[PDB]
Amino acid sequence: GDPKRQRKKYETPPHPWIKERLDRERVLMDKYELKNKKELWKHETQLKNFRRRARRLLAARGKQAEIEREQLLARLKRLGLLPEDAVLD
Amino acid sequence: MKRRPRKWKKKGRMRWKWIKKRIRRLKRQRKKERGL
Amino acid sequence: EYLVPLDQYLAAGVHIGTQQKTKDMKKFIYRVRQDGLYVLDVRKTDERLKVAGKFLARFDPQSILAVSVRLYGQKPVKKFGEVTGARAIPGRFLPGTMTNPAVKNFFEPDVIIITDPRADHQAMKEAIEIGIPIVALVDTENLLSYVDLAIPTNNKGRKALALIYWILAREILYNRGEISSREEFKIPVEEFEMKI
Amino acid sequence: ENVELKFEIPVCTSCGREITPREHATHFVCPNCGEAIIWRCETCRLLAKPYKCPKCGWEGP
Amino acid sequence: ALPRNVIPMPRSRFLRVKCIDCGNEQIVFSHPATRVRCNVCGATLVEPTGGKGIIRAKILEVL
Amino acid sequence: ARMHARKRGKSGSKRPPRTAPPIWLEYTVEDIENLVVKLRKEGYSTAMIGTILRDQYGIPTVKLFRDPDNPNRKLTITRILEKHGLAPEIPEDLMFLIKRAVNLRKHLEQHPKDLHSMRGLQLIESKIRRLVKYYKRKGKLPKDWRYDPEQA
Amino acid sequence: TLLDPLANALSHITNSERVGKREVYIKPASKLIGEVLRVMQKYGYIGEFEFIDDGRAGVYRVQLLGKINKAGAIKPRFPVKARDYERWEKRFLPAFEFGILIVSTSQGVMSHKEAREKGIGGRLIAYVY
Amino acid sequence: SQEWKEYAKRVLDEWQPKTKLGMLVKEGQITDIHEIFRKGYQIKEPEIIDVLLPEVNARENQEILDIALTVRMTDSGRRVRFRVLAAVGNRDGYVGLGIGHGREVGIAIRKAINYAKLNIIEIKRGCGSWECRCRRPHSVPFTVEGKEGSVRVKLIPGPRGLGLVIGDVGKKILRLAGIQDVWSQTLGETRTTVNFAKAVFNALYNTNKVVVTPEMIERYGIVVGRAMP
RNA sequence: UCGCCCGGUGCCGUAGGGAAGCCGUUAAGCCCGCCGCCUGGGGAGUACGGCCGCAAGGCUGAAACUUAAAGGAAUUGGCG
RNA sequence: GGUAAUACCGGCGGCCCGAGUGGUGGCCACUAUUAUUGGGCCUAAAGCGGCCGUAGCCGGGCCCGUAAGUCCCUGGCGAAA
Ligand SMILES: [Mg+2]
Ligand SMILES: [Mg+2]
Ligand SMILES: [Mg+2]
Ligand SMILES: [Mg+2]
Ligand SMILES: [Zn+2]
Ligand SMILES: [Zn+2]
Ligand SMILES: [Zn+2]
Ligand SMILES: [Zn+2]
Repeated sequence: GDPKRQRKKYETPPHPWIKERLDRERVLMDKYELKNKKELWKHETQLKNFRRRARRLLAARGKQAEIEREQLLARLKRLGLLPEDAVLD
Repeated sequence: MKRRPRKWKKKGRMRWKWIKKRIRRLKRQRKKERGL
Repeated sequence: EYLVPLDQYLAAGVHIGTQQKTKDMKKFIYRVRQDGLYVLDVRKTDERLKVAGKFLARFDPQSILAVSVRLYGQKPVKKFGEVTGARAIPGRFLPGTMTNPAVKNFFEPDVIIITDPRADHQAMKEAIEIGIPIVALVDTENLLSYVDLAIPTNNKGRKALALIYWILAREILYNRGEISSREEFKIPVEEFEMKI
Repeated sequence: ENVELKFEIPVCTSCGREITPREHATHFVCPNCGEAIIWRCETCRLLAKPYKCPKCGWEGP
Repeated sequence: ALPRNVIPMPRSRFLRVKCIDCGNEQIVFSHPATRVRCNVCGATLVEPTGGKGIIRAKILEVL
Repeated sequence: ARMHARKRGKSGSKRPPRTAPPIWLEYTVEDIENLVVKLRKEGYSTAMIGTILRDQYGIPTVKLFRDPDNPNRKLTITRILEKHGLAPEIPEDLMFLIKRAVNLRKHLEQHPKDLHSMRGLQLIESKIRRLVKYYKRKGKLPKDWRYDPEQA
Repeated sequence: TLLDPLANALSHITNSERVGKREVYIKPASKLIGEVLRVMQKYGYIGEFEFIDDGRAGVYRVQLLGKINKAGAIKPRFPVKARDYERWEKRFLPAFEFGILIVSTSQGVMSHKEAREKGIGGRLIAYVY
Repeated sequence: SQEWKEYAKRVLDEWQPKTKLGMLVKEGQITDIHEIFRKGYQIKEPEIIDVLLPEVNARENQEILDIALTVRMTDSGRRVRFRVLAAVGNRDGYVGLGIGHGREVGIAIRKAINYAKLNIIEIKRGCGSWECRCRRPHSVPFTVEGKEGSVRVKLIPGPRGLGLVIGDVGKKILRLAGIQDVWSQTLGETRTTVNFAKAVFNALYNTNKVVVTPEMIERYGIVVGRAMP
C-alpha cells in the first residue's frame, strides 16, 4: 500500500461562520494576544485528546488499562493542570 | 408489454391505449422493411 | 338493610333493564327473561345506595352537581337540589361551564352526579378534564368508563327516577346530623316525580 | 435544597405505577370508610379496573 | 377462573343404560357414531343423529 | 390452516388428562386383546375398531393400559395386531389415499372435460407422495417401491 | 406454523402487561421457558409461577406486577466472548446497568452480570428491562 | 436572587383569582411550584406561574423559536396571519412550549409567550452514560424518545463536557430545561420546526414514564424539578 | 322466539399505528419465518441479442443524451 | 437587471482566514439515497393473475448418549517499519 504521511496536529471548525462561536473565540484572542486562529485550535485539540482518553479508561477494565489510567493522572498533574489529590473524574 | 400504471394518468399527455397502438406500428415497419 | 321494602323497589321498576348487555355490567345483571330482556340485581342497588349516601355527606353542600338532559329525570333533579344544599342543572348542559372562565355560569364542583352517561356525555367529558370523582346511575347498557362509583338502576322510566333520588336525598340527611331517625323525613315521594 | 424527602410522588392504588404531571387522574377519600385516599391513573379509569381500600375491603367502582 | 382454553374438558358422558326386552345392563356413549345394539338380544339402544344420540332404554347412572 | 385450502376449522376431540383406567371399567387386558382381534376378522379398519369399542363395549381409549410384554410403551391397536400377525401390509393412511385415487381415475376417463375434478386428483397424488417420502425415510416401505398409477 | 415457543411467551408477556393485566398463561411450556422465568423472578419482574399439567406439554400461570417496560427475544442467538459484553449492552438496554441480558452459558441460564463474575460466555437468548 | 421576588409580591396583591387553584395560591395553601402537578388540576391563569416560578419571565429564560406568516385566499385578496413558536423555562427543571397567532408580530409573540406558561411540565435529569459515570443532574438519565407529525427523535446520555450535539433548535429547548450534554438520532423531516420542536418536548415529557426501582436513583442521580437551586 | 360455543360474511368503535384519507381479533397493531419486487422525472418498455408462437404477438431488457422538479393526502377561494 | 439596483461595474467603509488564499477534476462523510446493526411495497417507485412442488433457508414436548458448532485455560505462530 502507501507509506506514512505526516499529519496535522490540529482541527478546524465544522462550519466556518457560526456567530455564537466567532463571538466566543474573539474574546480569547484579545485576552491572551495569540497571533492567528490556528494557534488557538491547537490548544483545543490538546485538551480534547485528554478528554477522549479519560472516557476510554473510564469504561475499561483489565490489567494494563489500569497502568494506562494512572499515567494520565501523573502527567496531567506534572503539567500543573490538576492538584495532588485529584481522582480521574 | 410490461407497462406501468403511472402513464394512464392523462394529466399532461395523450392517452396510452393510443400510444401503444402507435409504437406497435413502428415495431412492425422496422421488421418488414429489412429487419432481417 | 333494605332502605325500602322489596315490594317497593319492584313496584317502581328499579330492576327492569334493556335488551342490550355489556361485559362491564356483567356483575349487576341477574338473569335473562325468555323475552330477551335483562334483569338487574336489587340487593346491589341497595348496598350501593348506602355507600353513595355516606360518601356524598362528606362534601360542603354547595359544591355538588346533579345533571339530567332527559325529560323524566328533571323534576327529581330540582327537588333533590332543593332538599339538600346541592346545585342542579336540568335541561341542556351548555359547554364551557367548567372550562370557560369567560362565561357568566362558571362553577367548579367537587363531585358530579350523572343520571345517564350516554345522554349526559358533555358533562362527563368536562368532568374528566378537571379531575373530580364521578357518581353515575348505570343501566344494563352503559359502560363504566371513567365512572368512580356506580349505582345499577333503571335510569329511564319516570317512576324509578323519583324513587332513587328520594332515597339518596334522605340518606344524605341522615349522615350529616340533620335528622335523628330515618322515619323523620316527612316528604311524600310523589313530590319528586314529574306529573303526567 | 434541604432534601429531607422534599416530596414524594403518588402511585395508583391498583397497579402501583406513579402518575405523570399532566394526566387525567383523580383522588378521593375511601367511600364506606373515610380513612384512606385512593388514586386512579388515567388508564385504569378508562378501562374500568377494580380497586380496593387498603384498610377495609370495599371493592371496585 | 381456570378458563376452558387451558385444560379442555369434554361435554359428553358414559351412561349405564339398561335394556328393555332383555334386562341386560351395559355402558354406552352419549354421542355415538354407530348403531348401538344390545350384546345378547340385538335390539338397538342408541341412534346416531348429528350431535347427540337419542337413546331408547332406561338409564341408571351418568358415571 | 388446512393444507391446500386455507380455512381454519377447529372441530376435533378433547380428552381429559388421565393416567390410570377408570374405576367403573371391568374389562381386563386379555379380555380386551381378544376383543381387538375378534373384530379385525370381521373386516374392520384400525380406526373403526376403536369407535366400536368406545360406543358399544364402553371402553374408553385403549391407550390407558401398559404393554404387557414391555413397561416402556403403552398399548395401541396396531401394536396388538402385530402381536398376532394381523397388522396391514402397508400403512392404511397410504392405502385409503391410494384406493380413493383409482376410481376417480376411471371416472376421469369417460368425462375428460371435467376439469374441476382433475384438480382434486393432482392434490390427492401430492398427498400420496408427501407420505411416501416420509415412509421411505423411516424404513416402513422398501426403497424399490414407487407410486405408478397405471397399475391397480 | 410454530417455530419458537419462547418468543411467543415473551411477546405475550409484554403485550399483556401493557394493557394492565395481572395474569397470563404461557401455553406451550418448555423447561427453557421455566428457566428464563426463574431469572426474571430473582430480579423482581414477575410474581410467582406454577406448572399445571394438562396431558399435552403443560401450561404456566404467572402473575404480573406491572414492573417491566419491555421484554423480547434476541433471536439469531449470537455467541459472546467473556470480555465483549458492553458491545451488546449498548445495543439493547438504555443505560449502563439498566436491566438484564439473559445468556445461555455452559453452566445453565443466567444474566450477564453473573457471567462476568465467573468470566464465561455463551449464546444470548433474550433480554428484559 | 431578589429582583424576581418583589415581582411575586407585586403580582400577588392586585390579582383577583377566578378559578380554584388561583384561590388556593392566593390564600397561602399552595406555596411551591412542585405541588400543582400530579393531581389532575387545570391551569387556566398565567398568574399561577408568575407567582410560583417568577423568573420564567426574565428575557433570558424566554425564546422565540420561529416566526412564520401564512395566508388564506378570498375574492378580495390574501388574508395574512402570523405564527410564532415560543418556549419558556427556568434552567432548573421546568419547561413549556406554546404557539399563539395574530395579525401582527407583536400580538403573536405575546400570545406565544402567554400560552407557553400554561403548557408547562417538569422533568427528570441524571447521568446514564457508559463513559461518564458521575452522579450529577447534567444530562438525560436514560434513553428516551418522542414523536410528532413525521419526525422521530431519540436522545442518548453523554459524558460531562461534551456539548449538546443535536440540531439547531433542540439546543434552545434542551438548555431551558437544564440539560447540558446529550447525543441524538433523528428520522423524518426535521425542517418543519413545529413538529421537530414538539418531538423534543414529547421526549422530555416521556422522561417520567419509565418504571424505576429505588436503587437506580442512587446510581444515576435522578432529580425531579429543582435540584438544589 | 331467546341465550351460549365453533367456523364464514358486514358495520360503529377503544389501545396503538399513519403524511393524512383512514385501518382497528377478517389490522395497514406487537412479535417469530420464507420467497418476489423498488431506488428523481423523461429517453423506454424503446434499440441490439436469445427463447417460444401458424401469424397477430408474449417473455427477458440497456445506454448516449436531456431536465429541477415529477408524484401523494388534505385546506381557502374562483368557477361549472 | 425594463431610467429610483443593499444582488452587475467602479470609489469609500466592513467581515473571514493569513505566508497564503481562490478555480476545475476524484474518493469518503452528508445519505436510514444500499439499510447485518438499520429503509420501503392500499392511495406516492414497488406483491408474480391464481395454485401445486424439487434444491435451499426456517422447524413442537420429554428422557439417555457423543462432543462437530460454541465457551473458558494453556504450548507453537501471524518480520521490521
Ligand atoms: Mg425509502
Ligand atoms: Mg403504484
Ligand atoms: Mg427443540
Ligand atoms: Mg509487527
Ligand atoms: Zn393505575
Ligand atoms: Zn376502605
Ligand atoms: Zn337387550
Ligand atoms: Zn455525568
